[PDB]
Amino acid sequence: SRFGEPLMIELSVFLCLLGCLVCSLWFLLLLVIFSGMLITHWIVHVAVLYFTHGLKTSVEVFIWITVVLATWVMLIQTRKILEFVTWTIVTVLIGAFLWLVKTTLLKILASSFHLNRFFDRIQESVFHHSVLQTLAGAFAKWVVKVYNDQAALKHALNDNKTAVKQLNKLVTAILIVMMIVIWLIVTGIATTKLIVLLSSQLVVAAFIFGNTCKTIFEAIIFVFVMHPFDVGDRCVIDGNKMLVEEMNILTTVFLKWDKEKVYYPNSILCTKAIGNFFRSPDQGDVLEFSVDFTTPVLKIGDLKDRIKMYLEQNLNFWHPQHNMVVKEIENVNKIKMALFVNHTINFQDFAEKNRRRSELVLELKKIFEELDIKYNLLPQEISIRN
Ligand SMILES: CCCCCCCCCCCCCCCC(=O)O
Repeated sequence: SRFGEPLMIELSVFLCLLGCLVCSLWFLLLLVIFSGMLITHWIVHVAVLYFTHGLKTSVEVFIWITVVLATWVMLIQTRKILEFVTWTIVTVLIGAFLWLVKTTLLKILASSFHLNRFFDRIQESVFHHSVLQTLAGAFAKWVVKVYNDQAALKHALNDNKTAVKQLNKLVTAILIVMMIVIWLIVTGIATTKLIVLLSSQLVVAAFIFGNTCKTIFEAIIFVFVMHPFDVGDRCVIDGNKMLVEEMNILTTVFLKWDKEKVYYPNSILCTKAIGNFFRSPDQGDVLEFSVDFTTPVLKIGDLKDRIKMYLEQNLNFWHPQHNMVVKEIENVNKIKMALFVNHTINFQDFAEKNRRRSELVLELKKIFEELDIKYNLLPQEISIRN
């Protein structure tokens, strides 16, 4: 596991000049320009940071084609051949448009997923590594924590890139297919019988792949929009405290307290209430106990006072705020009580939580012995027959 483990190449400038040289008069000059008009788009782009760098090339294609179609329209059985060509160009532009849309949406999703959530953890990681580099020119525990946190960020970053690439493949594939169909029908190539068969194929597919498409969509919303947890977070699902090992579109992989690896479908996880200790504020806890009904109220008062002193001597573990609650009188034999305390940590480090609680439980033991707090069973009257 990742967590829990024990020459032509640069001839474009020249090519562009050669293309310009192609005409100096007349009507076909725009058509000729199209052959190397990409250079013009590149220059326009130069003339025109995450989105900018990632999208400029998609924009260039879109506008490039737009111009080619516009000049084509204004340029002019060759009669039917040209109708065909015109529509082919239109289809190509539609394709580029959709391409641009697709790219944009994935860039938004991919970026906002992390940029608006853990920017600050990245900066903390950089800081500590700068410090380690400087130092090189409980210390060891600190050093290990710094490396483990960096690894966690690397894993989150890689899983996001992977998930986005998977989305990219699904969308690209459907986009390509629909563009083929669009081309065939707008150009007039497909005939009536072909339209009928394509129509049927789509309808049938709509049923077959219906649940699949819905499931993927819901999984995307769960993972990227709701985002109840990240990689490495300790989460609670139906009472199971589990560490998130990996996130994917269809599944989330978790490690149980005993490090069993669990594959948990997102289509199910989407309907559950999910806890997240990593994202929690300092967490609290409870120690329940019972005392005899005859315990003097003064000993109850001494118990409260002794507990307060303990907690105040250990402020690295406990917040000063606590409550002692008397809850119930059972028969006239038992008083049920509970101690409510506040930890100075959240429970991402579960073992540390238990160690601190364990000491508090032993302190309670000690206080009861010193104050002579006891619990007795009710007496039983016996009658003897011979
Ligand atoms: C149902 C159509 C495909 C869905 C999109 C591609 C896969 C999305 C990611 C899900 C996890 C599959 C890849 C990891 C498999 C493994 O554990 O080796």
